Amino acid sequence: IHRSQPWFHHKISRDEAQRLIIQQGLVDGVFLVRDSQSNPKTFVLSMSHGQKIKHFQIIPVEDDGEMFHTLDDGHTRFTDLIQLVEFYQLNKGVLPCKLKHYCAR
Amino acid sequence: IHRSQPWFHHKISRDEAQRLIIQQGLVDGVFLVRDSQSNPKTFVLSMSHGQKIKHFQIIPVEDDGEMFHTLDDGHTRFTDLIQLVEFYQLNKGVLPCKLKHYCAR
Repeated sequence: IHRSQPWFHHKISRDEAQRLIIQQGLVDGVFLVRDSQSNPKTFVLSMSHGQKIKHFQIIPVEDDGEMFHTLDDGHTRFTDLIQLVEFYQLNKGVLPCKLKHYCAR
Repeated sequence: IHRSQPWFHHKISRDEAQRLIIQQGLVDGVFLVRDSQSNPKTFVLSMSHGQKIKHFQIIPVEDDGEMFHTLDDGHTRFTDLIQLVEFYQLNKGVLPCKLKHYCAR
């Protein structure tokens, strides 16, 4: 379902993701989400902050027969990537800063 | 937009909200959201926990020309009530427990 979102970049490499973020001038909050390069399939949040690029693995966690997505070891859970992104666009949580400007697909 | 959600009860009184929650057997997590009885219009989250009913005011807060909704003095912000509810259904935050079972409209 997240495949339709403008901030999701279907399977680009880490280097490619970094190139894009870097070419935005390393402004805090620039970001994008992409598919994991490793298997099983999880997801990765790539963003810039403090003139550096940070990657956060988005993993699936279970609880009472249900699976959720998280990037802070389950302390903050989400049903899908859309809910997770829109949450982090307004609240930084464990992130160095909020998700302010997504890279264009 | 939240007006369509099954957990939102358009303008019922506090007593009515408590009657409904109480008649569910005071199970932790039972809840509902309703319009504020006071003006200006804000919103109220009514839920049961520990055999008691708790009401949390959902207020609007501003930041950089934008308005958000919150129930913890802006520490956790949301664009609308739907995002706020779906977040609290999975994460308790400052609430005594998660929003588990909404009362039927």
